[PDB]
Amino acid sequence: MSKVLVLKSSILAGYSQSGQLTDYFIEQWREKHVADEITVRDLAANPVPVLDGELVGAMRAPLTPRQQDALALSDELIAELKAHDVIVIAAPMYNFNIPTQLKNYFDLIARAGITFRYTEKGPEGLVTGKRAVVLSSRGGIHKDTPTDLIAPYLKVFLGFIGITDVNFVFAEGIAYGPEVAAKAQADAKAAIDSVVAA
Amino acid sequence: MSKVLVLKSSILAGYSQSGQLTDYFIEQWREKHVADEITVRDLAANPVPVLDGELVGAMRDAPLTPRQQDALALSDELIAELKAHDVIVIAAPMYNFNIPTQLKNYFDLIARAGITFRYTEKGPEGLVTGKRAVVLSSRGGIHKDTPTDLIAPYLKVFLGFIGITDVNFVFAEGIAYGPEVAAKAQADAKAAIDSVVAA
Ligand SMILES: Cc1cc2nc3c(=O)[nH]c(=O)nc-3n(C[C@H](O)[C@H](O)[C@H](O)COP(=O)(O)O)c2cc1C
Ligand SMILES: Cc1cc2nc3c(=O)[nH]c(=O)nc-3n(C[C@H](O)[C@H](O)[C@H](O)COP(=O)(O)O)c2cc1C
Repeated sequence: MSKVLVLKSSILAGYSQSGQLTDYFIEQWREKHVADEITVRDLAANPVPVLDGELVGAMRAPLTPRQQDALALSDELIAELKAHDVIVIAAPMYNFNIPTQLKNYFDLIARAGITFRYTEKGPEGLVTGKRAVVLSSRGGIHKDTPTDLIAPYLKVFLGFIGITDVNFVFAEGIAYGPEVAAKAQADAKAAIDSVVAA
Repeated sequence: MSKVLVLKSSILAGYSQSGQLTDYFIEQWREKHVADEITVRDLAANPVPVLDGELVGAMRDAPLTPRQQDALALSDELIAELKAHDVIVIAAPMYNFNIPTQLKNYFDLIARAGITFRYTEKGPEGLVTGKRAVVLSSRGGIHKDTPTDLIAPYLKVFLGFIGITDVNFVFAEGIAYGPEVAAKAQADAKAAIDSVVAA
């Protein structure tokens, strides 16, 4: 049995394209693995705080309740990530970057000695053995163009903490009409079917 | 006479590497252009809110909630400020392979359809024109021109979209390798800054 962790980050709630893709992933995964446990963390519904001077200080004198709470949340998020086998991440493109909702999550899980460390061989990620799937929706078409810096960035960040097995699924041209959008979702769903079947 | 807008984003206050670079930039600009006015907005000291579902609604009628009203007023303020200056200095250190969230929130409030960019018969076009931008980016490690630096290309893409195509990049890398290496990195960065100021 595998445990699947789904991280939603869209700020569009019910109208989220990436959220619709994560729902499809969950639907298909539950159908294939009826015993698998799925945990969903909606980073928009339940926001993670912005990494500021006070919080970064906490992650490395007495701590204020705010700092204590943020540290506890960081621990929770990290423990949750390490406890699951399949990590599904919704990462749509907002102003050429990922949603701040997801960025805040990354800023709290990237911690020296906890999710990565340095050895005789150099930097080594500590979140091992995971299978990750990135579901990224975009209004325009950026894949394989100089304007898509989020896919490369996600690969680098995830790799740094140890998640190197990352499948990227894209749904682009969403803002170019119901036809283009519909075909984008269909090809993304086909991509998800492949991941689920793998 | 030119008006310089300096955007600070480090969360390290007085220990900020990028902050120290922006201070040098300011010091040098004041030396070479004694009549220019400098405006500084510290995005850590005076934080911009996170773009959430409610706030994005504020930027496009349906009545706005009190929070959306404030967010819209802030967006207008930030945009008016950006358009009112000639030289835009942006501190953009690398935090977990991305820029600081403090700066990202600022970007999310200044990117507005019909105000900082629009669509014409020529396609998308930025509305923040005639600007000279200078990015000051410090890193603990060394990433320039490698696959681990996605911030430089991202900044060029974002700024260009709103119209700022004239962008100079200044890097200070290897800060995490000790005081000796950091000093040389700071020294080279200051030399690059001198050239931008003298241009
Ligand atoms: C605040 C905001 C900023 C956006 N910025 C961009 C952008 O820079 N480029 C692009 O192609 N689409 C952009 N979009 C369009 C979205 O990427 C597209 O609608 C995506 O499918 C939305 O996914 P969502 O439901 O998952 O979060 C933006 C949408 C919002 C709400
Ligand atoms: C939360 C946080 C994340 C960081 N992430 C990275 C990173 O991914 N790569 C790197 O080379 N340095 C990284 N650094 C090191 C900084 O880039 C370096 O110390 C920089 O000079 C800090 O500038 P600051 O005072 O200007 O904002 C990080 C520092 C902090 C506080």
